[PDB]
Amino acid sequence: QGETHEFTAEISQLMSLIINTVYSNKEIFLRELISNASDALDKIRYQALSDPSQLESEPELFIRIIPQKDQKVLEIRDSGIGMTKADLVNNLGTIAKSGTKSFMEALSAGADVSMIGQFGVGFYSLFLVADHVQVISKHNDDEQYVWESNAGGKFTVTLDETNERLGRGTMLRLFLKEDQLEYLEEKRIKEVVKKHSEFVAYPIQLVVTKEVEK
Repeated sequence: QGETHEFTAEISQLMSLIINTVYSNKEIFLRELISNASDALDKIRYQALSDPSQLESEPELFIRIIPQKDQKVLEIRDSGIGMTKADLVNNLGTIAKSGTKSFMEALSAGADVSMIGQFGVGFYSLFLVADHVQVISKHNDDEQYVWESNAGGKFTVTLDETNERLGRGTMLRLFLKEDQLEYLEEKRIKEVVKKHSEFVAYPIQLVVTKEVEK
């Protein structure tokens, strides 16, 4: 049962600018997505200070980076607060009109793309390196859902009957552009994390797949 919705026009505008830009420091996407993961983790930690049972759906607080080399997919998972079905539609497809408009005006004046997070729309920096995204999310109030976008004017939201259970939190699945496959490599990911994400209150875990040889 796929629900199709329309992006706020300005968000569609910004996605087109980002997916097409030749900006040369694309690695900042990972900084922005780790920062958003950290924010989501802050929110569940805040709720858990009042009500520790909110953590029972996934007791550990983490950010986890999972390259899927054969799929040409980079996954970025957190155990933050998650998004309900109603959220995903709102947080990603509709709200942040203000930040997107302000950021585009800043771009026209000369702003560096790397300041995208100062406008609150750093999520959309993922289109620097990906041409398609799935956002899998699980909030304590709700079932697990998948939100999906190709940087065009529409997105879908579907009950998640095909991905691993998250317990609680959000996983972005970035379908990388053909010239951006360096962000599947352990050494490259580590470099970017260490350079840009030193001040993060949660462990940043890197999942690496190695052949056992003798």
